[PDB]
Amino acid sequence: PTAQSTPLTSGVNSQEVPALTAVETGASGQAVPSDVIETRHVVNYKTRSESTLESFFGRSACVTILEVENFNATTDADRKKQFTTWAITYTDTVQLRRKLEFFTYSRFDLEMTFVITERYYASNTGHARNQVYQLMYIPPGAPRPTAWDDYTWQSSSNPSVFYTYGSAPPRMSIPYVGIANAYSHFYDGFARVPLKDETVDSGDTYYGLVTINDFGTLAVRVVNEYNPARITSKIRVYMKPKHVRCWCPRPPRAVPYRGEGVDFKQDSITPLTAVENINTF
Amino acid sequence: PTAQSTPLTSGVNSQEVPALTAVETGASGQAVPSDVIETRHVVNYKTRSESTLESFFGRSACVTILEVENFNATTDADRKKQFTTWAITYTDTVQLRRKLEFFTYSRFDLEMTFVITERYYASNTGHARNQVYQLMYIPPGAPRPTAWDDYTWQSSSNPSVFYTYGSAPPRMSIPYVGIANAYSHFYDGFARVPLKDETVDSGDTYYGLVTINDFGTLAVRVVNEYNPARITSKIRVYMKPKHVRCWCPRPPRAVPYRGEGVDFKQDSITPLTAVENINTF
Amino acid sequence: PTAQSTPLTSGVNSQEVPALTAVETGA
Amino acid sequence: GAQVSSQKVGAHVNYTTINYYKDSASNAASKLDFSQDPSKFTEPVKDIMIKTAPALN
Amino acid sequence: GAQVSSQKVGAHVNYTTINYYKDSASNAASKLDFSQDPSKFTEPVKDIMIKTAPALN
Amino acid sequence: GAQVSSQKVGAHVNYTTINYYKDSASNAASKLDFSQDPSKFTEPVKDIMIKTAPALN
Amino acid sequence: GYSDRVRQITLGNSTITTQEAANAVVAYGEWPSYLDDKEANPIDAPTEPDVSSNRFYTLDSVQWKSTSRGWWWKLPDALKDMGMFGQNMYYHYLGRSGYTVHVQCNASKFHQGALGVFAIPEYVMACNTEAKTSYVSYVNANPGEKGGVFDNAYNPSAEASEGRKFAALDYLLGCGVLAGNAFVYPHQIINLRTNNSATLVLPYVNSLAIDCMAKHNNWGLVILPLCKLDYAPNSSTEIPITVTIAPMFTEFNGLRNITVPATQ
Amino acid sequence: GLPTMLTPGSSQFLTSDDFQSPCALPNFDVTPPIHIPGEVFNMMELAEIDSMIPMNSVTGKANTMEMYPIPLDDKGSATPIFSISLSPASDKRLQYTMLGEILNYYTHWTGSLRFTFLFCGSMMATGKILLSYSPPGAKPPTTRKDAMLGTHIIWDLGLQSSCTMLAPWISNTVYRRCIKDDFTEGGYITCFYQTRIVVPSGTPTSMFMLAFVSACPDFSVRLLRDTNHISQRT
Amino acid sequence: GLPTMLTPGSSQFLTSDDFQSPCALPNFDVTPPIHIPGEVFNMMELAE
Amino acid sequence: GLPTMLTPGSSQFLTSDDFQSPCALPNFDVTPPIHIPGEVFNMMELAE
Ligand SMILES: CC(=O)N[C@H]1[C@H]([C@H](O)[C@H](O)CO)O[C@@](O)(C(=O)O)C[C@@H]1O
Ligand SMILES: CC(=O)N[C@H]1[C@H]([C@H](O)[C@H](O)CO)O[C@@](O)(C(=O)O)C[C@@H]1O
Ligand SMILES: [Ca+2]
Ligand SMILES: [Ca+2]
Ligand SMILES: [Ca+2]
Ligand SMILES: [Ca+2]
Ligand SMILES: [Ca+2]
Ligand SMILES: [Ca+2]
Ligand SMILES: [Ca+2]
Ligand SMILES: [Ca+2]
Ligand SMILES: [Cl-]
Ligand SMILES: [Cl-]
Ligand SMILES: [Cl-]
Ligand SMILES: [Cl-]
Ligand SMILES: [Cl-]
Ligand SMILES: [Cl-]
Ligand SMILES: [Cl-]
Ligand SMILES: [Cl-]
Ligand SMILES: [Cl-]
Ligand SMILES: [Cl-]
Ligand SMILES: [Cl-]
Ligand SMILES: [Cl-]
Ligand SMILES: [Mg+2]
Repeated sequence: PTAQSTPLTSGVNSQEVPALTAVETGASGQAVPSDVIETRHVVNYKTRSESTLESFFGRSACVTILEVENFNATTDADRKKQFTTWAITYTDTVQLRRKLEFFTYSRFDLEMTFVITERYYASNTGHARNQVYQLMYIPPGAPRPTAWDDYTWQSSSNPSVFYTYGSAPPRMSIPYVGIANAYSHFYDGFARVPLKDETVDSGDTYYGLVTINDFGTLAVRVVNEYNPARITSKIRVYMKPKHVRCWCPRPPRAVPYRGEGVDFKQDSITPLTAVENINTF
Repeated sequence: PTAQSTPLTSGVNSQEVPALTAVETGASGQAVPSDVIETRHVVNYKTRSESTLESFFGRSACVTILEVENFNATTDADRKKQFTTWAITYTDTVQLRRKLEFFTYSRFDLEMTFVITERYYASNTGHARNQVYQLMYIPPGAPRPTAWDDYTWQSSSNPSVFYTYGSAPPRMSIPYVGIANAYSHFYDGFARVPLKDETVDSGDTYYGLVTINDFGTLAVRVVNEYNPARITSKIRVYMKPKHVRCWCPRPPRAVPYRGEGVDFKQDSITPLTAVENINTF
Repeated sequence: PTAQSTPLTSGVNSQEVPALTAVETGA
Repeated sequence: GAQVSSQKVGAHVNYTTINYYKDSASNAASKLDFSQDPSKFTEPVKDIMIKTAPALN
Repeated sequence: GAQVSSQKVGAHVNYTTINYYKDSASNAASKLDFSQDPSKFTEPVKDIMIKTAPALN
Repeated sequence: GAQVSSQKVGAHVNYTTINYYKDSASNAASKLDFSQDPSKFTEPVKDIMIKTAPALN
Repeated sequence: GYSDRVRQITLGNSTITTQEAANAVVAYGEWPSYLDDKEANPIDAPTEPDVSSNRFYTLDSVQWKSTSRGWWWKLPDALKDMGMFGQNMYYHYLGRSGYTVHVQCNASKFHQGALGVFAIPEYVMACNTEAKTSYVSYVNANPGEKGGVFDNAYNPSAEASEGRKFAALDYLLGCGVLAGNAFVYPHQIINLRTNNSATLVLPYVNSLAIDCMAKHNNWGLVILPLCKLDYAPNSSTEIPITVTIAPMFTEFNGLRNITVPATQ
Repeated sequence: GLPTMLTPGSSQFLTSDDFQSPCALPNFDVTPPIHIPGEVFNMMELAEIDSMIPMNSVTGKANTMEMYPIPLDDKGSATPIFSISLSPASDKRLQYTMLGEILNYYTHWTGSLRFTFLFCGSMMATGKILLSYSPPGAKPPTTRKDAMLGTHIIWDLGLQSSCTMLAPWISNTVYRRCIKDDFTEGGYITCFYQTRIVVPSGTPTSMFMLAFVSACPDFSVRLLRDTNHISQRT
Repeated sequence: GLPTMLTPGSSQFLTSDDFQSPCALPNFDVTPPIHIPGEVFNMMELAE
Repeated sequence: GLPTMLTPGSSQFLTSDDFQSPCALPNFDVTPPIHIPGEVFNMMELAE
């Protein structure tokens, strides 16, 4: 299937007036060039292949950067650097988010890919053996780790991936896991109805998708015990929606995001650069 | 299909004179040995397989050498060493360019391959963990990085390849991406028509293909944060045209290039070495 | 094979009493 | 000896298996078995109990 | 269970796919779907509008 | 979708190709094309020139 | 005889006429309908109140002036205290509904102005404090039939507790997108020289078959002056805009005692 | 084992690759689909929807609702009413339309562009307006007598409220680039009073029209890319 | 050898993977099965 | 996985190799071809 070819047409002198319409109806303009000019025949062999939803979304996009370290931790703060937990979301970054938010609802499977990098913290503390990483998906309700070597990492039921530094970026597919019939990118509502004269707090409650979304937690550790040399690591998380369907198009985000909601920032709500004059080519 | 076999022929005494012609016509000489000598029959089983366009161009050729580094950068100049950008072209080198320029127009898909190498800058600063590289193709219009760790590298839509040092040279195919029906290797013209009495500058404008070509930008970084040991890297970029068609042959480049155009250099326009005499075997 | 679908039913006024049982039986 | 079977459906249909090893213990997971008979635990009674009837008559 | 399909054309024609996994979520990208119906957004009107006719009569 | 074709002969005969990718740009080299028509460059003349005849008559 | 400008709509015991319409929109080309057995979720026999609730309810009118920046409502919120629809909504945990929305604004052949009338699924709006995100009170999100107004200035609150309302900034559609692109949503325009009403028929839209109406608004209704009201003899004149909405194909599940939401 | 040999590309992560991968949640039972209104299949469906051009984004009006309405009056000036270049991805006014936003995820575009104008004066206002598209390479038109030599339509104001002017696909290249670029420049769109707007007494003598842009069915885009319209601090 | 190219995921250990692996005790003769009462097929049987 | 064994040559980049590789711009719609005069198929055409 191709885009529209142009038919051979000449001129008209007619009570048929395709150049006029009334957009009050809610219909967009419909006229094409053959309606308002003399056209030659042009066969159009070009296709809209690269603007299908699958093509538009068919990329692994970075959605967050996590940090973990491996060293002999002697304080509570340093013990917490030996592993990390991250609430799974696409709102830490802006690029994939904005593309998804052309739509109100979506349904897709996910390809997740990870890029893991290290550096030496210092050079006077010897070296470090090659590190193995554990990335554990903790669905809502499953126990979250409080230390890098607690019982949760045995991961009898949670899916974990063990990645060996220097090997190919690890990768797995996730099905469409939504508890509704599609994912909602926007939710105009609340998680509960506050009722007349109840004592529950109404002053610090939130609004929208953040009150109802929960895709679980990614927990990451280095499996190795500490070397004399402290190693610091970054884990970049990539998402590619595949087998995609979307519904109910929206205007795209026009101004910077300032969090997980639709809120905007007072110093950043002037996207247009003014033109010198209405007659500026 | 083979090259031409030679038929058995003897001599002639005839008003047929294939030895004479008139090249004023624009025809090259056409006569073959059987026209002007006595020949034996020789069956020719040899083929022109290796001079087809696909065979002539069927090699990955180095087209540029890029440099990137990874270290703790404290100045603007050193921050700019943490990533590099390169306008994609075949004119940084001469060998593939000269071969392509046997032709005026071409159409091909591209195989791109990369060879990535490192060395230690110094030896008194410890060591460095194995590095991951990101090579991002930035099509014209997409935002270009101003730092090695800015938002552009999330690459939601641009294609990126993440390469792990020591792994096989990375490789990808690119379709024929020209906005015309073939690539032009030569363009005898300008990007715009300068008009009578306009105030636009005409003293510093350029000419030819450089005014209209834009294949985007390759951006490269080391993804890892800095180690105590500074690592410097080279990325060699290789191109192989495949599925090749070409049109309108040209004399090949006879003197050194001096830039992206057809210009020549005053001290290098004497390719022939003079012979002692017109009668020198 | 799927989990059980729910049939369209209305009300009853009947000597059939599926709401009562006796779990002493071990059922 | 390739086995072609239905995949578990995703967001939006067959797959192929070949066994490479001579021991069945080497094989991948058993195919989905939807068998069940809850009544051996939920109703292991000698005499049939009709729901609509009295449990004790 | 090999699927043979047309490739997207290049500069100058089929390819083969076998699914290796039991979950469709594991599969590569969905095949090109050229479906479209712009009129549900560009012309979602109750009464048909003929271009050559007046929009309001 | 396997293609079986003749190899280029060596010192002393078929090979098999399967395309793994959905884009033809991903494919290996085009097969040998022995097409040629030197006369479009060596003899691009309007009126036929017979070798044995005078070029100018 | 028949005309794109003249229409009658009857639902239940209520009828609307217009003599200066401009066709009618059926959002996404889909008429509302009841929930099919093959797409159903809650298993209790639903209540389908039909004519008691599926009828035109007329909201309090608002005044269009040369300085108005626009108006918004949410649905089913705007109808929550409307006759038997409101009662059925609050006596049940779950509900679904389509709508016929009829926006009314007449003037004269000497007035000018144009209103964009948009039906927006999941019309999530920005909050009015930069100390928090997504920080809007239930009461401010759900004003009922009075709806709210847009402003052409954004002045977020000094303290988080004072900014728990929408920052309904007109040119960003109250949600960080440019208002000129709102036409991707089902819409009509009331351009005073052409028409005096807009009619939009809306199917139920959600990622679920049925949902909690008291928690979740499925549609926003936005009325924006695209071209300001002007009238030469009196530039400070006001003309009413009246919004009349009928639920359609309403269906409710999970009957219990009545929901009485917080009011402060 | 089966003898194999690794080729270049081995172990790389290309973000536009298209491979299978193991499922982390095997035999998961996805929520059954139901019909939801408004399904979209192609971004070009969205490009065919009219959205408003912020045509009057001058100082004091840019980034306000007043950036959209195009000023008109009954004075019959020979000055153009508006003038804009056919650069739908890169122009300061076109780039933020729905079409412009979609184009900024692509590198190449082709096809015809539809400009639809809605007159929002009173019913008592009459007028004729010339809308023109001049393909590039000549003096940009600043007078009606130059504009009318190009592709154009004369719009008579009346009961039918709206008029559509086409910029038909007229280009040297098969695609234009979604950036400001001399080689793939698109030409000039302008507008002049053909007669003038006329009103009787007791009627506003100044008023507005709205301009919309959308893609035609011959329109397509290529070469996915990141947009310059969204970013974040690092 | 057959030309091959490693993809992302190569060499990872995903704990929910489902691959074949070589048997450490080849040609082992498992104890024949007998019928045992109370076989369970699904955790939902227990939930009922 | 299918048992395999890497042979010599594995991971090398031979510049005259002839392998497939993944496309960086999947489902790209190339500009349709048109007839251009002067097509060349073999360098020996030029040698004549
Ligand atoms: C992350 C970082 O900046 N690390 C730097 C360290 C640490 O600052 C100190 O060793 C801590 O005591 O110092 C170095 O001189 C070193 O050890 O070789 C350079 C190294 O890059
Ligand atoms: C690129 C280069 O030439 N590097 C050289 C360095 C640097 O010049 C200094 O270390 C900079 O201070 O010096 C060496 O003696 C060293 O450190 O072992 C040898 C090394 O090859
Ligand atoms: Ca015509
Ligand atoms: Ca066609
Ligand atoms: Ca002879
Ligand atoms: Ca021969
Ligand atoms: Ca009973
Ligand atoms: Ca018409
Ligand atoms: Ca002769
Ligand atoms: Ca009923
Ligand atoms: Cl463990
Ligand atoms: Cl260890
Ligand atoms: Cl300007
Ligand atoms: Cl990143
Ligand atoms: Cl790092
Ligand atoms: Cl000599
Ligand atoms: Cl109310
Ligand atoms: Cl209360
Ligand atoms: Cl073996
Ligand atoms: Cl301004
Ligand atoms: Cl072999
Ligand atoms: Cl296996
Ligand atoms: Mg009321």
